[PDB]
Amino acid sequence: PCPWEWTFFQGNCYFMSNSQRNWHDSITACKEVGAQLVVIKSAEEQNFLQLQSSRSNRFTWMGLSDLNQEGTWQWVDGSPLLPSFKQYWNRGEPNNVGEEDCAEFSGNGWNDDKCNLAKFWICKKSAA
Amino acid sequence: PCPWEWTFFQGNCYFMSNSQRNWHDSITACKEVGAQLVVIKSAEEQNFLQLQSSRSNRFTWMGLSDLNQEGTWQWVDGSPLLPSFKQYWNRGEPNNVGEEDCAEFSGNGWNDDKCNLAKFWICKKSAA
Amino acid sequence: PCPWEWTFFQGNCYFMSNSQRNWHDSITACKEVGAQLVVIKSAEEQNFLQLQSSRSNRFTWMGLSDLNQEGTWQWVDGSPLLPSFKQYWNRGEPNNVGEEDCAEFSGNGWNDDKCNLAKFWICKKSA
Amino acid sequence: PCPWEWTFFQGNCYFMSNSQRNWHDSITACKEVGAQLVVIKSAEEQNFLQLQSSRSNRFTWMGLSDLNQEGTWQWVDGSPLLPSFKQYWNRGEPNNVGEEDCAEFSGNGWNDDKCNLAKFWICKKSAA
Amino acid sequence: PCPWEWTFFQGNCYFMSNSQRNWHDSITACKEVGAQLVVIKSAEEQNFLQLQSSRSNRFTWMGLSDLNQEGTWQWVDGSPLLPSFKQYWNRGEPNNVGEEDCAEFSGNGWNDDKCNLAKFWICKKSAA
Amino acid sequence: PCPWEWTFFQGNCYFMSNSQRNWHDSITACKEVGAQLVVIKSAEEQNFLQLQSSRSNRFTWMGLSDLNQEGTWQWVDGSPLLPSFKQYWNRGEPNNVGEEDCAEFSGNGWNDDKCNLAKFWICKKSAA
Amino acid sequence: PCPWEWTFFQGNCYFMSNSQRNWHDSITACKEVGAQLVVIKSAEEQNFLQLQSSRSNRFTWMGLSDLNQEGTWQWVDGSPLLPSFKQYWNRGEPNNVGEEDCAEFSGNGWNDDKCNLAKFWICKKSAA
Amino acid sequence: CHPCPWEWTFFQGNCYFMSNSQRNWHDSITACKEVGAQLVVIKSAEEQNFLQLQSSRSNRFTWMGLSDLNQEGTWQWVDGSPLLPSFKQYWNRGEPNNVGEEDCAEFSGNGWNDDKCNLAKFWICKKSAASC
Amino acid sequence: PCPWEWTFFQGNCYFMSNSQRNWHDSITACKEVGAQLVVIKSAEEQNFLQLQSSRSNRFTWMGLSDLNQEGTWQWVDGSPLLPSFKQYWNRGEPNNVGEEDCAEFSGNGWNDDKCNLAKFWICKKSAA
Amino acid sequence: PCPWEWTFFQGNCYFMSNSQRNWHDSITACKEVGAQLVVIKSAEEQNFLQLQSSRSNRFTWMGLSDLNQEGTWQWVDGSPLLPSFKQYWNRGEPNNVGEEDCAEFSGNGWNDDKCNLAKFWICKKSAA
Ligand SMILES: CC(=O)N[C@H]1[C@H](O[C@@H]2[C@@H](OC[C@H]3O[C@H](O)[C@@H](O)[C@@H](O[C@H]4O[C@H](CO)[C@@H](O)[C@H](O)[C@@H]4O[C@@H]4O[C@H](CO)[C@@H](O)[C@H](O)[C@H]4NC(C)=O)[C@@H]3O)O[C@H](CO)[C@@H](O)[C@@H]2O)O[C@H](CO)[C@@H](O)[C@@H]1O
Ligand SMILES: CC(=O)N[C@H]1[C@H](O[C@@H]2[C@@H](OC[C@H]3O[C@H](O)[C@@H](O)[C@@H](O[C@H]4O[C@H](CO)[C@@H](O)[C@H](O)[C@@H]4O[C@@H]4O[C@H](CO)[C@@H](O)[C@H](O)[C@H]4NC(C)=O)[C@@H]3O)O[C@H](CO)[C@@H](O)[C@@H]2O)O[C@H](CO)[C@@H](O)[C@@H]1O
Ligand SMILES: CC(=O)N[C@H]1[C@H](O[C@@H]2[C@@H](OC[C@H]3O[C@H](O)[C@@H](O)[C@@H](O[C@H]4O[C@H](CO)[C@@H](O)[C@H](O)[C@@H]4O[C@@H]4O[C@H](CO)[C@@H](O)[C@H](O)[C@H]4NC(C)=O)[C@@H]3O)O[C@H](CO)[C@@H](O)[C@@H]2O)O[C@H](CO)[C@@H](O)[C@@H]1O
Ligand SMILES: CC(=O)N[C@H]1[C@H](O[C@@H]2[C@@H](OC[C@H]3O[C@H](O)[C@@H](O)[C@@H](O[C@H]4O[C@H](CO)[C@@H](O)[C@H](O)[C@@H]4O[C@@H]4O[C@H](CO)[C@@H](O)[C@H](O)[C@H]4NC(C)=O)[C@@H]3O)O[C@H](CO)[C@@H](O)[C@@H]2O)O[C@H](CO)[C@@H](O)[C@@H]1O
Ligand SMILES: CC(=O)N[C@H]1[C@H](O[C@@H]2[C@@H](OC[C@H]3O[C@H](O)[C@@H](O)[C@@H](O[C@H]4O[C@H](CO)[C@@H](O)[C@H](O)[C@@H]4O[C@@H]4O[C@H](CO)[C@@H](O)[C@H](O)[C@H]4NC(C)=O)[C@@H]3O)O[C@H](CO)[C@@H](O)[C@@H]2O)O[C@H](CO)[C@@H](O)[C@@H]1O
Ligand SMILES: [Ca+2]
Ligand SMILES: [Ca+2]
Ligand SMILES: [Ca+2]
Ligand SMILES: [Ca+2]
Ligand SMILES: [Ca+2]
Ligand SMILES: [Ca+2]
Ligand SMILES: [Ca+2]
Ligand SMILES: [Ca+2]
Ligand SMILES: [Ca+2]
Ligand SMILES: [Ca+2]
Ligand SMILES: [Ca+2]
Ligand SMILES: [Ca+2]
Ligand SMILES: [Ca+2]
Ligand SMILES: [Ca+2]
Ligand SMILES: [Ca+2]
Ligand SMILES: [Ca+2]
Ligand SMILES: [Ca+2]
Ligand SMILES: [Ca+2]
Ligand SMILES: [Ca+2]
Ligand SMILES: [Ca+2]
Ligand SMILES: [Ca+2]
Ligand SMILES: [Ca+2]
Ligand SMILES: [Ca+2]
Ligand SMILES: [Ca+2]
Ligand SMILES: [Ca+2]
Ligand SMILES: [Ca+2]
Ligand SMILES: [Ca+2]
Ligand SMILES: [Ca+2]
Ligand SMILES: [Ca+2]
Ligand SMILES: [Ca+2]
Repeated sequence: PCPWEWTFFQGNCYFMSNSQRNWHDSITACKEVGAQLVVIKSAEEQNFLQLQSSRSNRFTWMGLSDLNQEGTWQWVDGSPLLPSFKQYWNRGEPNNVGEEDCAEFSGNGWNDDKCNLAKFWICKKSAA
Repeated sequence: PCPWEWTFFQGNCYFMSNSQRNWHDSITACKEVGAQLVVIKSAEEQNFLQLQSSRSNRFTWMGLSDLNQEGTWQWVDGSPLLPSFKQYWNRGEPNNVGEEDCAEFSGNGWNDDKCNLAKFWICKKSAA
Repeated sequence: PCPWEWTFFQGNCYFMSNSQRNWHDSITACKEVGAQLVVIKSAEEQNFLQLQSSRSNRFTWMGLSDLNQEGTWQWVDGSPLLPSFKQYWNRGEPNNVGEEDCAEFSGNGWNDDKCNLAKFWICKKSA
Repeated sequence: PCPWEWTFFQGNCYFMSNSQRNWHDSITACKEVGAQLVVIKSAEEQNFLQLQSSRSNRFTWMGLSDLNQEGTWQWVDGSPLLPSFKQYWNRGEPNNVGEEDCAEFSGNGWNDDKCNLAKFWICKKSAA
Repeated sequence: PCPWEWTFFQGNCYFMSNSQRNWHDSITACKEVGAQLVVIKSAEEQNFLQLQSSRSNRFTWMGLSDLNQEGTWQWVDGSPLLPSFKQYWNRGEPNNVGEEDCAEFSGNGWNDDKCNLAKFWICKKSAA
Repeated sequence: PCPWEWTFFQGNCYFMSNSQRNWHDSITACKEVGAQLVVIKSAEEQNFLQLQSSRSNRFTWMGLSDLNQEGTWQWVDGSPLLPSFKQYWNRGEPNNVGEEDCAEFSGNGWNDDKCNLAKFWICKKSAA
Repeated sequence: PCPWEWTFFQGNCYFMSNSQRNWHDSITACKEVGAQLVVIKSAEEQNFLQLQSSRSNRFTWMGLSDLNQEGTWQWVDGSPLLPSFKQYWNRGEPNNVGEEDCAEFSGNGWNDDKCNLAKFWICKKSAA
Repeated sequence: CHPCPWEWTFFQGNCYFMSNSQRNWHDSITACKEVGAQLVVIKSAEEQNFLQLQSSRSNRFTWMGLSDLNQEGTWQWVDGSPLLPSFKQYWNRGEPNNVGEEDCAEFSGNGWNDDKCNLAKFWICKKSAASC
Repeated sequence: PCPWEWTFFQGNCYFMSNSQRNWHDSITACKEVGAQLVVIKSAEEQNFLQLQSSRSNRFTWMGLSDLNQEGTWQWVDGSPLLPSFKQYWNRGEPNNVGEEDCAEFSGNGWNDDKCNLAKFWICKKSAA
Repeated sequence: PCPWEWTFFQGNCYFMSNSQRNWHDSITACKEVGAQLVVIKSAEEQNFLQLQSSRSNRFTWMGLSDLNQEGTWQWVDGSPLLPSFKQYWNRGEPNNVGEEDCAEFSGNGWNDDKCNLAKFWICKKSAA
C-alpha cells in the first residue's frame, strides 16, 4: 500500500520529513522517490495535512508558490490556486514580506515565506 | 550511503520515526527494514542522538531496557549498559515509578518509562 | 543553468576561487555576484565539496564560524550547525588554538583556523 | 649620562614607568621624551630588562607586537623578532587567546596580551 | 601642569621613585630637581598617598622623622606632626624598635623604620 | 654495528618505524628488539632526529611525556626534561589542548598530542 | 548554628579549608561532613565568598566546572550557570588555556584553572 | 548591603526586574516608573547577552524600552538615545518587518522582534544598584 | 493593598517568583518580606494557584512537607493536611521516590519532590 | 585517627584556624573541642609548625606566654619554657615592646606580641 513508515490517506501516501530543506531542495527529494511536494486537492486532505503540522508544531512546505508570477499562486502540478482555498491562509497572508514566494503550513493555516529557508516538508504519491 | 532520508553518522544510518509505537512494536518496526532500535556504542553517538531528539521536541525510545532483570539495563543487541554511560540518566533516573522498564531520550539525558507507552523511536543500521 | 565556469551540483552552482582571501573578504566577494560563501545543507553536498577541496590539495574557507560566540558554530546565513555535521571536524577539531573562529576544508574533514588567513574559498548560489 | 632617575645599562638609558597605560599610549608617552618603547637587541639586555620586572612582579609592555600580521612578531623600530628570542616566551606563549597582539614581561619570560589593557612600560634611549 | 610622568593632585605634583634609597639620599634626590620628600597637609592627600603606595605594594619613605628628638616627629621642612595625623600610625606605631627614626607608608597606615634602609620615596612640588 | 636498515649516529642505532601506533604501544614495540622509544640526550642528536622527521614530514613519537604530572615533562628512561631543550617545542607548545600528554616530532620542532593517537615512532639502542 | 569554626552567612555555614586538594578530591572532602563544594546562588553570597578568598589571599575552588561540555559551566548540584553570573569571571576568563575545566576564586573575580591542581576549597551546607 | 531590592537581579552596577505580569508597551513603561526604574534600555553587548538569555530561558516574550513609534524605520530607546548600528545585528532574521504595523521591540528567542505595542507581554525594568 | 507586582486574591497578596531555589532557600525568601511560603486554606485558592503554575507550566514550591515526620504532611504554619485536600495529589503521589519530602505544583495537581531541588516559589500574606 | 580536616603529625592532630582571635579567646576556642593551644614538646614539632605559618604567611598564636611573670615564659599547660627552644625567637625577641606577653609564630621564628591582638592559632591533641 504505502512505503514503510509513510502515512495512508484517501488512496494516497504521505511522508512528513524529519529534515529541513529549502523549497526547491524539498522538490528534488520528493523527486528521488517518485513523489511530489504535496499538492492539496480537497478540503478533507487539507485538514489532515494541517493537522500533521499543527500537532507537532512544525513549519512545513507544500507544493504551492507564486515564483513564476508574483501574486499568482500555482501548485507544482501546474494547477492554479482555487478561490475556495483562500480561507486557508492565515490572517494577513499572503503578505509577501521581503518577497515570500512559497507556501508553508504555519499554525492553523498557511503563510508565504522565503523559498530559501529550510523547513520540514511533505511528499505525496499514489497508494499501491 | 543511506536509505533515502536517513541520517548518515559515523558509518551508520539513522532513522527518526514519524509515528509513535510502544517499545516492542518499535523493535519489530526497525526489523522490517533490517535495522535495530538504536543501540548506543560511543559517547559521540549519545551526544548526536540526544540532541536530535531534544531538537525535535519528541520523547524517543532507544534500544535499552531492564525488562529482563529489574535494575539491570541491557541493550537489545545483548550488550550490557557500561558504567561510562550511567552518567546519561537524567537526575533521579532511573526511578522505575509505576514500574518503568524501557528507556527513552528525555530532554538532556535518559529516562525510564512504561513500555506500553507509544513514543517516537529511532532505527539504526550500518551504511553501504 | 550555471554562470560561466561554475560547477553545477544538486540544484546549485559552486565557484572554486583561484585566489586566496581572508575569510571576511571571501564573503564580501560572493556578495559581489549574488552568491554566498558555501553553506553546507546536506551530507551529499559535504561529500562533494570535501572531495573538491581534497583533490585540489587546497585549504578552503566555508561559510561557517563561531566569531559571534566561541564554541557555537553558525553558518553565514544564520542557520546553526546540526548535531550530525559535527562528525565532519577533523580528529581533534575545533581546537581554537591561537584563536580560530573560521572553518575550512582540510584533508578529510573540517578545521577551525585564524580568520585573517588568506585561503581559497567556494561560493554557492541556486541554479 | 641618563635623565634624573632613569637607569643606565650598556650605553643606554631606561625608564620604568610607575603608571599603567595601554600599548599604543605607552608608545606615545615614550616619544614625548624622545625615547622608544623598549626594543631588545641582545640577550644581556633581555636578562637585565626581565629582571626589572621580576623584582617588582609588574606586567610590563615592551616594543613588540604582531598587530600588523598575526603570528608575525616585529619590534616597533620595524625589525623582525629573531628565532633566537623564541626562548624568552613563557611556556605556551604566544597564544593569541582572545586575540593578543602585544608582548609584555610576565614572570620569568614573555607573554602576549591585549594591547588595549593598561600595564607598566619601559622606555629606552641612548645615554649621553 | 605636572612634569612628564608625575601624578597630579590638588595643585601639586608627586613622583613615585622607581628606585630605593635611604632616607637622606632620598631627600637629596628630591632636591636635585628642586622638590621635597612628600609632606602631607590634608587628609585626602594622606588617603591619596596611602593608596598610591598600598597599590604599588611598596614601602615608601616620606619627609617625617624623629631624628632630632625621639618621640617628637617633625616634617623635613619644619612644620610639626599634628594630633589629627597621629591616627595614621598603624596599630602600635611608632615603636622605635631597633631605633627607627623615619616614617614610611606601610599597608594602610604609617610605620617608623631605620633611616639607613633603602626604600622607595615620593617627591612633591608646586604644580603649574 | 647497527641492525639492518637502522641509522647509526654517535654510537647509537636508530629505527624509524613503518607503522603507526599509540604512545604506549610504540614503547612496548621498541623493547621487543631491545631498544627504547628515543630519549634525546644532546643537541646534535635532536637535530639529527628532527631531520629524520622533517624529511618526509611525518609526525613521530619520542619517549617523552607529562602523563605522570601535568606540566612536568619526563623522558621514559626517567630523566627530566632539561630547560635547555625548551627551545625545541614548536611555538605555543606544549599547549595540552584537549589533554595532550605525549611528545612528537612535528615539522621543525616538538608538539604535545593525545597519547591514544597512532603515529610513527623511533627507537634507540647503542651500536655493536 | 554552625559546626565548630565554620562561618555563618545568610542561613548557611561555610568551611574554608586550610589544606589544598585537586578539584575532585575537594568535592569528596566536603561530602564527608554532609556538605558541598560551594555552589553560589546570590550576588550577596558571591560577594561574601569572593571577599573571604581575596582577603585570605588564597586561590580557592568553587563547585563549578565545564568538564562535561567545554564552554558550558555547571554547578556540582547539577544546576546551570545563570546568565547574570558571567559578570564574575575575571577579565579575559574563562580562557581554557592549557585546558582548564574548573572554577576558582581569583582576586576580584573567577578564573578557570586545571582541575588536577591542588588549591584551597570551600564547603557549604545549611545552618540550624 | 543589598545592591538590589528583594528578588531583583544584580548585573554590572544595575538591578533588573523580570515581571510576572503582562502589559502593553506603554503600561510597562509606567509600571517601571512606580519603583523608580525604566523599561530596560540596553547599553552594551554584554547587557544584551545577559537579557536575551534571561528572556529565552523563561520562555516568555518580553518588552524592552525600544520603539520606532515616533518615526517608522527609526528605532529609539525610551531614554532618548538612538539605536546604535552595532546593535542592529540583534534583530532576528528578517526583522524588523513591521507586519500589521509593529513599533515596539521584544526579546524573541535568539534575538529581537518588532511587535504591536498594544500586546500584553512580560517586561524588564532596570535601574542602578544601591549606594553600597 | 498589595506590594508592587504582587497578585491580590481575596484578602491575600501572592508573589510568583521568577527565580528558583531549594525549598528552604524559598522559605527564608518569603521571610525577608514578612511573607509566608504559601499555605493553602481553601479549594478556590487552590484552583487559583494551580492555575498560576498551570499556565506558565512551572514546577512551583508551596509551604507543605513531610520533613518532620515522613508520611505526615504538615504546612509550614503548622496546620495539618485536611483529608479534603488529598484530592489534589496527582495519581501515584506522594510516592516519596528517592525520599521526597517537599510539595510542589505539578501539571494539574501536586507531587512530592526533593527539597534540595531549585524550583519557582510563591509567597503569601494578608492584604493591608 | 584525626578529626575531619585536621593534620596528623607523630601521635597528635593539629588544627589551624581560619579565624583570628585574641590569645585568651584562642585558648577558650581550643578547649571547646577538648584541645589545647599548641604547646611544643619537641624540636621536630616546632620545625613542622613554623612551616605551617611560614607558607600561608599568617601570624599564629601558640600556647606560650610570660604574663604572670614578665620575662619568664611558660606554656599554657604549666610546663615552663625550656632553654633549647629559646633558639627559636627571631632576632631581638622577645623585646616586650609596649608590653607583649604572648608568643606567635612570625616569619621563620617566634615573636612576642600583645595578647589582645586577634591572630590565627593552632590547637593540639593526640590521635588514636
Ligand atoms: C525544559 C526542558 O528541558 N524540556 C525538554 C524536555 O525535557 C524533559 C521534560 O520533562 C517533562 C515531563 O515529561 C513527562 O511528563 C515525564 O517524562 C516527566 O517525568 C516524570 O514522569 C515520568 C512518567 O511520565 C517518569 O518516567 C519520570 O521518571 C518522571 O517521574 C517523576 O519524577 C519526580 C522527580 O523524581 C517524582 O517526584 C514524580 O513522582 C515522578 N512522576 C511520576 C509520574 O511518577 C517529565 O517531568 O522537562 C524536564 C524539565 O522540567 C526535563 O528534565 C525532561 O528531560 O524534553 C523534550 C524532549 O526531549 C525537549 O524537547 C524539551 O526541550
Ligand atoms: C595527509 C593528508 O591528508 N594531506 C592533505 C591535507 O590534510 C591535512 C594535513 O594537515 C597538515 C597541517 O596543515 C597545516 O599546517 C595545519 O592545518 C595543521 O593543523 C594544525 O595547525 C592548525 C593551525 O595552523 C590548527 O588549526 C590545527 O588544529 C592543527 O593544530 C594542532 O592541533 C593539534 C591537535 O591535534 C595540537 O596538538 C597542536 O598543538 C596544534 N598545533 C598548533 C600550531 O596549534 C595540519 O596538521 O595533514 C593532516 C595529517 O597529517 C590532515 O589531518 C589534515 O587534514 O589537507 C590538504 C588540503 O585539503 C591536502 O592537500 C592534503 O592532501
Ligand atoms: C596585608 C597588607 O596590608 N599588606 C600590605 C603591607 O602591609 C604591611 C605588612 O608588613 C609586614 C611586615 O613588613 C616588614 O617586614 C616590617 O614592616 C614588619 O614590621 C615589623 O618590623 C619593622 C622592622 O623592619 C618595624 O618597623 C615594625 O614596627 C614591626 O616591628 C615589630 O613590631 C611588633 C609590634 O606589634 C613587635 O611585636 C615586634 O617585636 C617587632 N619586630 C621587629 C622586626 O622589630 C611588618 O610586620 O603586613 C602587615 C600585616 O602582617 C601590615 O600590617 C603592614 O602594614 O604593606 C605594603 C606596603 O604598602 C602593601 O603594599 C601591602 O599590600
Ligand atoms: C593584585 C591582585 O589582584 N592580587 C590578588 C590575586 O589576583 C590574581 C593574581 O593572579 C596572578 C597569577 O596567578 C596565577 O599564576 C594564575 O592564576 C595567573 O593566571 C594566568 O594563568 C592561569 C593558569 O595558571 C590561567 O588560568 C589564567 O587565565 C591566566 O592565564 C593567562 O591569561 C593571559 C590573558 O589574560 C594570557 O595571555 C596568558 O597566556 C595566560 N597564561 C597562561 C600560562 O596560559 C595569574 O595571572 O594577580 C592578577 C593581577 O593582574 C589578578 O588579576 C588575579 O586575579 O589573587 C589572589 C588570590 O585570591 C589575591 O590574594 C591577591 O590579592
Ligand atoms: C524555537 C525557539 O527558538 N523557541 C524560542 C522562541 O523563539 C521564537 C519562536 O517564535 C514563534 C512565533 O511566535 C509568535 O507567534 C511570533 O513572534 C511569530 O513571529 C511572527 O509573527 C509576529 C507577530 O505575530 C511578527 O512580529 C514576526 O515578525 C513574525 O512574522 C512573520 O514573519 C514571517 C517572515 O519571517 C512572515 O512571512 C509572516 O507573514 C509573519 N507573520 C505574521 C503573523 O505577520 C513567531 O514566529 O520561534 C521562532 C522559530 O520558529 C523564533 O525565531 C522566535 O524567536 O522564543 C521564546 C521566547 O523568547 C523562547 O522561550 C523559545 O525557546
Ligand atoms: Ca515574488
Ligand atoms: Ca510572493
Ligand atoms: Ca508571509
Ligand atoms: Ca520491572
Ligand atoms: Ca525498571
Ligand atoms: Ca522514569
Ligand atoms: Ca573566538
Ligand atoms: Ca573559535
Ligand atoms: Ca584548528
Ligand atoms: Ca591579531
Ligand atoms: Ca596575536
Ligand atoms: Ca598569552
Ligand atoms: Ca632615635
Ligand atoms: Ca624613633
Ligand atoms: Ca616601627
Ligand atoms: Ca594531562
Ligand atoms: Ca599534557
Ligand atoms: Ca599541542
Ligand atoms: Ca575542556
Ligand atoms: Ca574549559
Ligand atoms: Ca583561565
Ligand atoms: Ca509605525
Ligand atoms: Ca515599525
Ligand atoms: Ca515583527
Ligand atoms: Ca522523608
Ligand atoms: Ca517524603
Ligand atoms: Ca513524587
Ligand atoms: Ca607584662
Ligand atoms: Ca612580656
Ligand atoms: Ca616583640
